[PDB]
Amino acid sequence: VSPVIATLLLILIAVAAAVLLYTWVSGLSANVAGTQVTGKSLTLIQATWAR
Amino acid sequence: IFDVASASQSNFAVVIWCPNVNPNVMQSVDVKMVFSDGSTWEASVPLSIT
Repeated sequence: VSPVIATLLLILIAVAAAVLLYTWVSGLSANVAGTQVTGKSLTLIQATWAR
Repeated sequence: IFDVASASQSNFAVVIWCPNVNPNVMQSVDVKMVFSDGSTWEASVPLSIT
């Protein structure tokens, strides 16, 4: 009755690993920060200097 | 006091009060406006009596 018991334990193992892959994949996603785009250059109201 | 002022169709005036301006020693002055989008506009005003 060896084959019958062997097959059962193998089925359970593969199911458990697949579900674990899902959690890891989805957690991996939506895990990217990125950047902001600086606005257009600031208009120059004045440039001057003093002592 | 608000940071931005807006206007619409038809005529409108601008009232400016700067105590530092002296008509007896200044021939003319100039005014500059800065838009919300960043573009600019300028006009010329004589001060001389006449």
